[PDB]
Amino acid sequence: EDWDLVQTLGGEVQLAVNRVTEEAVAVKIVDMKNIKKEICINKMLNHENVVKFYGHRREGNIQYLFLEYCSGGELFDRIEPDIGMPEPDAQRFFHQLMAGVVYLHGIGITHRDIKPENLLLDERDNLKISDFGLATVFRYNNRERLLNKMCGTLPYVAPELLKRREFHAEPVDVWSCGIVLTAMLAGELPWDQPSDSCQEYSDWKEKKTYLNPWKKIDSAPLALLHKILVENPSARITIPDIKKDRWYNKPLK
Ligand SMILES: CCCC[C@H](Sc1nc2ccccc2c(=O)n1-c1cccc(Cl)c1)C(=O)N1CCC[C@]2(CCCNC2)C1
Repeated sequence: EDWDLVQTLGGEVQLAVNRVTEEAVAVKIVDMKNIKKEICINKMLNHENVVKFYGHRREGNIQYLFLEYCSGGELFDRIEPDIGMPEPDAQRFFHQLMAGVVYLHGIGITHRDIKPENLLLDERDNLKISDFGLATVFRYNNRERLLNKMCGTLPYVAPELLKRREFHAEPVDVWSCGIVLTAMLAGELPWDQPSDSCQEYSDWKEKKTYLNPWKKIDSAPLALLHKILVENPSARITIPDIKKDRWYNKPLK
């Protein structure tokens, strides 16, 4: 037995390999010099579309998180700039993304930073939601708490987060999944940020779909995107309804 730190995956994250079994695991080194909540949240998780948590180890000042190694890399690296990826592949990743998000929201957890860098792939190209450093509990004892903290990455963040003092957690993760779908299908992010001062975002609200990235997207998935990227979070489509959408259920090969 004994693990070797073979290389840098991305503190930092190193790839550890068992000297006997040759089994691998990602080790996240968190120089505490987030983390507490991240370990806590990780302990509650167990789902095939969420990066597995093996355990942790303080060992002084460097906190060590032991996480599932995803040999396929980041979804981010499967997206060709300006092109996207084949629709069938994007749909399968999107189905898997919704499976992971339904699970998280089911146990009252919001990820808050969904984007392709945080969606990793295993050996069989199964999507795994990664990094719970920004995650939080939005439901406890069956009572929902509204969020107010600015968390996320601008291009993927929901507009309410920039405009409202308080907002529901779930539609924010739905929105970020819609920007991920756009990136998969167009190899392009639609706007720097979702604010009226951003020309691209204003054009979308005025339905100028003849512009990029929308023009590269087929009408069926674009119809789903019209339901997800709705400014008013109360009017935005919910996950159960996304799962009933026409494109979501279209057979593709
Ligand atoms: C068409 C080729 C350009 C594609 C780039 S892709 C991109 N832009 C980013 C811009 C800001 C932050 C992160 C990214 C990023 O991760 N990607 C990125 C790169 C590769 C893969 C992935 Cl998933 C993301 C893009 O969408 N924009 C940069 C150029 C101008 C924008 C303005 C908004 C309207 N679309 C074009 C945004």
